[PDB]
Amino acid sequence: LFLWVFMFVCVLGTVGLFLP
Amino acid sequence: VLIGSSMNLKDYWESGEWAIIKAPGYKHDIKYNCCEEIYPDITYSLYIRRLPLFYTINLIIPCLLISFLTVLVFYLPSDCGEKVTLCISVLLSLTVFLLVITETIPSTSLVIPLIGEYLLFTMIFVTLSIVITVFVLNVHYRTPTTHTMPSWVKTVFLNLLPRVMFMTR
Amino acid sequence: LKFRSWTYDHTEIDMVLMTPTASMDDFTPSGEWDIVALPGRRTVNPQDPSYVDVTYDFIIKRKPLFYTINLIIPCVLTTLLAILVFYLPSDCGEKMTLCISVLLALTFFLLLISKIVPPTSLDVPLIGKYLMFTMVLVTFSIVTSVCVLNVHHRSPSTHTMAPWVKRCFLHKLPTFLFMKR
Amino acid sequence: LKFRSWTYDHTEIDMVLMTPTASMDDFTPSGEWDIVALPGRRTVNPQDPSYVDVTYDFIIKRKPLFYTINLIIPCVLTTLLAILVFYLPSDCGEKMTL
Amino acid sequence: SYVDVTYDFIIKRKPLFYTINLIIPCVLTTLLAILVFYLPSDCGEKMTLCISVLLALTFFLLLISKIVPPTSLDVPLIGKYLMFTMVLVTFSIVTSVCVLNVHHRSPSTHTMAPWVKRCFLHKLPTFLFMKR
Ligand SMILES: *[C@@H]1O[C@H](CO)[C@@H](O[C@@H]2O[C@H](CO)[C@@H](O[C@@H]3O[C@H](CO[C@H]4O[C@H](CO)[C@@H](O)[C@H](O)[C@@H]4O)[C@@H](O)[C@H](O[C@H]4O[C@H](CO)[C@@H](O)[C@H](O)[C@@H]4O)[C@@H]3O)[C@H](O)[C@H]2NC(C)=O)[C@H](O)[C@H]1NC(C)=O
Ligand code: NA
Repeated sequence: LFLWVFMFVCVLGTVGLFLP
Repeated sequence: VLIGSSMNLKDYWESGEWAIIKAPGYKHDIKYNCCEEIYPDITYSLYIRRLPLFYTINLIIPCLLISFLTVLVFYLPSDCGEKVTLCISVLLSLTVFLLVITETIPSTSLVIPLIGEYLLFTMIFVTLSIVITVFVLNVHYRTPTTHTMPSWVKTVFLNLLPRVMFMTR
Repeated sequence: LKFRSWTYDHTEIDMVLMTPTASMDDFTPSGEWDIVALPGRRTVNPQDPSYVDVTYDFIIKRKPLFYTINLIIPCVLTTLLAILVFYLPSDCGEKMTLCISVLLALTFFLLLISKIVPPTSLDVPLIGKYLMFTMVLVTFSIVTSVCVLNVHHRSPSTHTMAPWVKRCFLHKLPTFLFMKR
Repeated sequence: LKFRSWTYDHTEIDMVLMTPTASMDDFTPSGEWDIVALPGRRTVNPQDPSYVDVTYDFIIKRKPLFYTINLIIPCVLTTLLAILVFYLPSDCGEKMTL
Repeated sequence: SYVDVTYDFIIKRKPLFYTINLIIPCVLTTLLAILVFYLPSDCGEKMTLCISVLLALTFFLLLISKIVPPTSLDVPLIGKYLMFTMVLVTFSIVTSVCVLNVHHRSPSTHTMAPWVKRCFLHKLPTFLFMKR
C-alpha cells in the first residue's frame, strides 16, 4: 500500500516541479 | 626576428611533474578586423607530458580495484544478510571517486574523459545490480502460505536454464 | 559592463555609441560557454543632467553536458532508488541500511549542489528543491518502514490481533491491491 | 564605522554631521542582506578634549532562506529520527544502525 | 663569465608528530587486515569488517597523497605499503565471499563431490591442526 502511495506522490511531484 | 628556432631550455630548472619534449617558435604576419594595417607576432608552443606515477598509484588502481567489485555480489548466498551492504559500499565509494575526479578536471563540456565515462558506466551498472538484488531477495524469502507458485516458472526458471548453466540440482 | 568617466560629465563630453552590437572578430571559442548576442545601448536620464552611460549586455548560454553527465544522472539514479525500499521483504535485515544510505547520498548531493550555486536567496535551483522534496519523502519512507517493520515481529504470545485489522487488512485491501492470499 | 582624521584633532578642525542618515540614492540590493537603517551620529567626550568622531551604524537583516534550505531542513530532519529508535523491535537487529 | 655561491641546507626532520598521528593508525589497520579470518562465518559480520578496513586504508591513502608533493619521480614507502596492503585486503574480500558461499550449501541444492570429500576432511585438517 505505501509502495503504491509513495510512487504516485513521487510521480505527481516530478510532474508538478518540472512542468515548465 | 627570432634568434634561434626554439625556446631556450639551457637554464631550465627541472620540474619533476611535467617533461618538456619540444618548444618551437613561429613568426606570423596577420591582419585584424579593427585596423587596416598588418601586425607581427611570435608564437611559442610548449608540448609537455605528464609523468603518470603519482596518480596511477593513488587514483586509478583503487578506482579499478573497487570497480572490479561490482560483479562479486552475485556469488554471495541469499541466506546471509550481506548482499546489500557490499553494493551500498561500492556505490558510495564510486560516488566519492566521482567527487575526486570532478575536483581534479576542468568543467569543459567539449569532450568527456575516459575515466569519468568509466565511473559513470560502473555507477549505472552497480545501481542496476542493486535493483536486481532486491528482486532476488524478494524472490528468495517467499513461502507457500503467502504466495502461489505459477506454472510457467516451473519449466523456465527450474528446468530449462539449469541444463544450460550446468547446475543440474 | 558599465563604461563611464569619473572626471567629466554630460555637460562637457558626449559619449556616442558607434555600432549597435559589439564585434566578434578575434574571438576564440571558450569551450564551456557560448556568446549568443552582444547588444549595447546608451543610457541618459531626462530631467537629470550630468549623466552619461554606455552599457554592453552579454547574454551567455552554457554548454551543459558536463554538469548533466556528472550530476543529473546520479540525481535521477538516487531518486529512482528511493521508492525501492518497500519491495524489499522485512524478513531480511537490510531495510534500514538501504533507507539511511539513500538519505545519506541525497544529503551529500544537496551539500555538493549548494557549493556550485551562489549563496543568494532570490530562488533555489530546481536540483536543490527536487532533492529537498525527495529527502522529505525518504524520511517519511524511513518512519513508515519502521512502523511496517514493527507489525512484522508481533508474536501471538505478546499481542492480540484486533477485529478491525481482521476486517480491513485481510479481506478488503488484499482484493483492492490484487493480492488474493 | 568610526571616521576620524589621524593628522588633525578637535582643537584644529571640527567635524559636523550634515544629514542625520546616510543616503541610499545609489544602492543596488545585494540579494543576500537587507539594510534597514543607516543612522549617523557625532561623538565627543567632555572632560577629554581633542576627540572628534563620526560613527555610522549599519543595521542589517539576513535573507533567511539559503541557510534554511541547507542547514535547517536536515537539522530538523535528522532530529525527528532520534526518538524513533524505541518503536523499532529488538528482534530485527537494526537498532544500533539507526 | 659564470660564477655563483651556493649554500646547501641539509636538514633532518623531527619525526615524532607524524609517527603518533599517522604511523600508528596505519600499522593499527594493517594489524587489523589479517584479522577477518578468525571470525566465524555463521555470524553475518564478515563483510562489514572487510569493507571497513578497506575503506579506512583508502582514506589513509588519500590522506597521505596530500601532505606529500605531487612528484612522479618516486613514490614513498607508505604509499607503496598501503597499496600492497589494499591489494591484500581485496584478495581477503574475494576469498571471504568465496568461503562464505560454501558455508550455506544444503543437500537440497548442491552435492558434495568425492574430491572435496577426501581432501578437505582427512589430509588438511590433520595438516592444519584441527583434529575434529
Ligand atoms: C600545438 O599547437 C600549435 C598551435 O595550435 C601548433 O603550432 C602550429 O604548427 C604548425 C605546424 O608546424 C605551424 O605551421 C607552420 O608555419 C610555419 C610559419 O609560417 C610562415 O611561413 C609560411 C610559408 O612561407 C607563410 O605562409 C606564413 O604566412 C608564415 O609566414 C611554416 O613555415 C611551416 O611550413 C613548413 O611546413 C610545411 C609542412 O607543415 C611545409 O610544407 C612547408 O614547406 C614548410 O617547410 C608550417 O606551415 C603553425 O604555424 C603553428 N601555429 C602557430 C600559431 O604558430 C603546434 O604544431 C601544436 N603542436 C603539435 C605537436 O602539433
Ligand atoms: Na546488516
